Amino acid sequence: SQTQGIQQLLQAEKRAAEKVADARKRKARRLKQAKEEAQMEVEQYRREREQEFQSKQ
Amino acid sequence: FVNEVRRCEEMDRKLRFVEKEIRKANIPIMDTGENPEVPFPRDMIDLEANFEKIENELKEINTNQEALKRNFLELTELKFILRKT
Amino acid sequence: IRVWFIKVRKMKAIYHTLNLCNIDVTQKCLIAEVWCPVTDLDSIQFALRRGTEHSGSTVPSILNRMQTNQTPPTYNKTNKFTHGFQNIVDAYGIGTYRE
Amino acid sequence: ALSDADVQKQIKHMMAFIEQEANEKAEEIDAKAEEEFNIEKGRLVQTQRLKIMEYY
Amino acid sequence: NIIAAKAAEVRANKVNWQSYLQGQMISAEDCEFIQRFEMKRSSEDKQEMLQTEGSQCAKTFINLMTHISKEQTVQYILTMVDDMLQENHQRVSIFFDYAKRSKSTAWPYFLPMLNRQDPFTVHMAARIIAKLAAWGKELMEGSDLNYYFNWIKTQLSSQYVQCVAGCLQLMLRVNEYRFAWVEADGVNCIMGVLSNKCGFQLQYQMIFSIWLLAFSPQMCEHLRRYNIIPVLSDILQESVKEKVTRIILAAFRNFLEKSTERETRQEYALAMIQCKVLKQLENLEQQKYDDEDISEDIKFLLEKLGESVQDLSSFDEYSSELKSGRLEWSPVHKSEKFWRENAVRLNEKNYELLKILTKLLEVSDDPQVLAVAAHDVGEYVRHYPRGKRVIEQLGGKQLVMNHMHHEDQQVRYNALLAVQKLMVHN
Repeated sequence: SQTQGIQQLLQAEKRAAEKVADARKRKARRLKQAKEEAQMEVEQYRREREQEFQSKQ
Repeated sequence: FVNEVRRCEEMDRKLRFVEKEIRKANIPIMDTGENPEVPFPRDMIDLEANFEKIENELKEINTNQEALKRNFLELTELKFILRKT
Repeated sequence: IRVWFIKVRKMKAIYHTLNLCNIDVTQKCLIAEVWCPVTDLDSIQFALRRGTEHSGSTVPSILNRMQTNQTPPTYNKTNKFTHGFQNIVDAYGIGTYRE
Repeated sequence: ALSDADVQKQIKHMMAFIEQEANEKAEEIDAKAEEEFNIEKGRLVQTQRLKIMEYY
Repeated sequence: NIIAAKAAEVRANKVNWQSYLQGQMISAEDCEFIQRFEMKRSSEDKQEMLQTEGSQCAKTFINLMTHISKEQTVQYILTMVDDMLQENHQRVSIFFDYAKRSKSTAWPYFLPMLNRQDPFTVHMAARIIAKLAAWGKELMEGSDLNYYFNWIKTQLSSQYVQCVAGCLQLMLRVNEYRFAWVEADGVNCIMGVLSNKCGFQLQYQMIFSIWLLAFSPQMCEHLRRYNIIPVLSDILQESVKEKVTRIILAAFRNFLEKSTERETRQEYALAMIQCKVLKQLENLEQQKYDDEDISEDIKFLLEKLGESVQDLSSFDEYSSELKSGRLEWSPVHKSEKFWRENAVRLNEKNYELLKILTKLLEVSDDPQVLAVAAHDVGEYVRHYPRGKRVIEQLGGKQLVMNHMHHEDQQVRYNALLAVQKLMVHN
């Protein structure tokens, strides 16, 4: 009866706050993770390019 | 919702002005009727926008024609000057 | 001119009735409580359905019975030969409910 | 009653609303996160690429 | 919602799978699988489901539902099995129903389905399809779906339409394959569903799909060759559903934030030309909404359209069009600033542009350009009476007097306005 009139609001508010906070912390971790994975691929390129330096020599 | 309130107000004022204009035009109304013909679109807003533009150029031509008769008074003065020798 | 006259009249009237509502905190459905004759509520239901067809948005537009202690207003169904006497009797005031 | 069934079908209607707009905003927020990830990764990988170019 | 009611009535009854516990007709070994971890709510069961690795999930159930020809029970069995796929927050994550031994089970098994849109085959196939956009797998052959009738059948015509439309909304997530399918003729199919009249929800999800496409600047350049934005403004005008407006506002924001080249991205002015949406934005300004994103977006729209009008506020483009005879309803023609200040620029050497307009009066009979020229001359004389004297030397007053009798009545009134401007001190 009158009880749905606040349950509507509470469910919507939870569904909004949870995903907003999720995105904030996700970006916070993801910036760092992007740096480290980029560096990992970078050093892999270093290794294989040392290999074709040797082949070229 | 006072935004809807005072836009209702300004359409009212514009309609009052054109009503005064028509009273000066002494053109009677006919009252065709068909009382239920009020629809529910947002097109009413730009329709009355077109109408307020319309009587804006009515005001423009009003000032133009009164200034034009102002000039024409000196024009008649000039032709009277031409008449005398 | 006259059609737009009556149009704008109806517009300000309905906007005034919209002011006469309860804006929920954010619920997109307005909530109101209106006296309705017990002999026309089905006509009101038909009007609500008409609102549904004339604005197709799968909107229910529900009207529900509820009871209160507040005093209802009094109404009289007059006609051509009964309206003048109703004006005469009501010029002196209005009595309690079901008088 | 008739009004009782109206109340119950209202309950399912507002649950349907809740899930609709809630899923909507969820995808909105997730998408925004995706583009911010894309731009940040682009910046950092660009700096790494530059340093690679000078070394090579 | 067909799918919602179908799932609800599915949840009201459980199949007697135990009768075929070791029957190859129905789940000789998968019955023991579904017996295990019946408490699917428990996260311990979630993280121990990977112990199977998919040797039964999506490896024994696969090519076994087709074996069960009895539709009445296999529908319930498959949907109960893939209810896990239905919720699937991260319980799949990186394809926990792995079955790495053969990749035929994982990606390309969708081909036999996409048929029988009534025993839930097509909806289940769509759900299986929708497991790579935001998941740890990728379909090698994008043409095996992009030219398939699982979306060409729903392009016409009906809850299934918006159900598969939502699945397609889930599809458009990453530019790599979005661009690939945009290079196909499916763009024209999107245009076709734009043109036909259908439900408001279908249009809504379609504008959301346009939002999904908006993320790629090069795709925006590709689609710039169409008149989609006029259609966007039209649908904004005709309907107001308080989220379609949000999506359209965000779409314009993303269009004009991804402006790789403003010189070719003329939408900033073309949207204005094909529809004066700024009045709609002003109207939306008056209403306060609980979403601050809307206020930020409308502010961004207002300011960027402001410097759009500033970009269109120039004198050299007007002169270039004057030489070419193109006399439209340009913003400079309605620009009060232009007439107030840059009218001195129109005092050229020999007034060649004004002379060209004078020639256009007697050669061009087009009502529109004549109205533009008449108003321009009227403003020019309004801001430079000696120019009016030069016009009277050229005899242009009698020329406009000839033009008052043109077959286009509004052109007669425009020439009348120009004449009225000519009558100061005259």
